[PDB]
Formats: sequence, structure tokens, C-alpha cells
Amino acid sequence: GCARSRVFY
Amino acid sequence: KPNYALKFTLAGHTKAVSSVKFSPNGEWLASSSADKLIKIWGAYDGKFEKTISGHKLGISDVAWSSDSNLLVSASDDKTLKIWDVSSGKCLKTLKGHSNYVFCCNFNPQSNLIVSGSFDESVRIWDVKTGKCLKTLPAHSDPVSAVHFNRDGSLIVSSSYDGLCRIWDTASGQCLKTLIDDDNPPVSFVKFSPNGKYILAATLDNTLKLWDYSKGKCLKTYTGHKNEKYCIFANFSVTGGKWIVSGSEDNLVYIWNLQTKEIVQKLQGHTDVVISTACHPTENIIASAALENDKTIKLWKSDC
Repeated sequence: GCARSRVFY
Repeated sequence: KPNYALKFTLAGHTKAVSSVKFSPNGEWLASSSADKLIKIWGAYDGKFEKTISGHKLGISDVAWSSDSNLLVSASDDKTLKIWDVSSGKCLKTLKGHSNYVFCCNFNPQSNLIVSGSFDESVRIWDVKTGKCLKTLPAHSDPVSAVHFNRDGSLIVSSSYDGLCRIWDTASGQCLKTLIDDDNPPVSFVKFSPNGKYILAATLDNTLKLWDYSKGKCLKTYTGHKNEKYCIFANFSVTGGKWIVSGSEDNLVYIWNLQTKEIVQKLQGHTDVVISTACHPTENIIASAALENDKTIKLWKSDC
């Protein structure tokens, strides 16, 4: 994945 | 009211699309993805142009240089990469963040790149050399967005820590902090095209138009769903003056900027619309969605 496509923090 | 209608669906990424940006010259759409690739598409015919690769983890953001010749990308591999668009070659690897790089942008003169990272810093990089010129201790949580104003003298940054900050590019000093008495995490921020305003998304399903000098909230846009992801929002200026944003209910929302009324919702994506972009001269919107969808859609309006 990538950080933006994962739930933010 | 506008009448955006679907024109193309652009398939080919194998994981969630994270970001789409039109080239300043209007010819191209660039898209970044969790699949580690950047893809270049024709803005007017939707035709796939090329794939640019080299990041060894997913990419959360991509941005064009003002002359449309370069791209910069931000990756979970903790680096940014500067790409020559025509050749597809990696011209520089920007190293120094200690966690995922989340967001990036050139300044208008395109001699600088600004990046924000999960490491809670904002970095300012020299494009020619790839050197990091400044590390700003910007925030106490991941930085969700970074953006230059129209002359590049100001940077605006946002963070999960709930703050919007305005920085003097040359000195690196924080000129202004916006707070909301509540801390919703701030998931996106950018200057208005004129630089007088800032558009800020917060993870309470709310977009706000701010006068950063005055420190006043001018406008609030609601009705969409935004609680989990950092969704891009935009000023649409080629026809009617709209606010455009993705939404976690898989729709594209378009509001009248002045009245705050919803004027259109674009249906067809099958996952969170993480990203929208507005074409620089035509009434064209690009939208892109997450893992259940993986496609980019191009929409066209008469106004």
C-alpha cells in the first residue's frame, strides 16, 4: 500500500 | 450549476491510486499509486502514455514542475524522486526523511520542492542538486499536505496534529498557526489561486475556506464524507467558481464556492475518491479512487 491509501495515523 | 459528465475511465494501476495532477500545460495527467508506479495519460483523449518506475514502496503523492517537464513523487520508501517526464528517468533521489513521505509540491519558479512526511517535518529541497536546504520542525504528527503560494514566498502545511501553519520560505520561520479549538486532524491544505485564502479539509467531514492573514473562517463546505483519509480538494476556476473534493462515500462533490451549496455529485467510483484535480484551462476534472476501484475518471462540463 501507501500511507495515503491507509487510514491516516 | 455545472454538468460534469464521465468521458473516460483510466485503468491499469494494480493497487489504490493515491494522487492525480494535471500538467500545467494541460496535455497530461499524472497519477501515483500504491502499486509503486507513476502513470502518464493524455488529458484530452484519456490515452495511456507511459509508466515511470523506480520507487521500491508505494507512492502517496506526485506533482509537476511549472514547465511540465519534471515530476516529483513521494513514497513510503522515505524518499522523493525527481523524474524527467519525457525520458522517464530518475534525475534525483531526495533522501533525509526518516519515515513515509506523504505530500510534495514544486514552487512556481520550480527551483524548490517542498515535502511533508510521517516523520512530522517539512523539508525544502533544491531541485538542481537534490540537496535538502531546510528541515522544518513543522508539526507533532504526520504532515498531510504542503503547498506553495503563487510566488513561492509562502508554504502552507497541515497535519494530523490539527494545525495549519504558514511558513516563510526564505527564512523557514512560522508566520502563522491556525487552530480550531477542537483538533479535528487536518487532512489537506492548499492556497487559493490568488494566495489570499487557504482551503483546509478536516477529518470531521468538513472543508473550510480561511483568510489566513485575518485568521477568519470565510466558508464551510459539508455534505461529503471525510473521516479516515487525506482527500485532495481543489479550486475550480476555468468555468464557474467551484470547490471540488473527493469523498469517502465514493462520490465527487462540487460546491458553489460563494454560496456553499452543493451543485453536483459525480457517481461511478466504487471506492473512496482519494484524489481530484482540475484542468488548468478546460472544465475537466480528474478523480481517482482506492483499492476496491483502482481507476481514474475524467469528467467534462460545459461550465
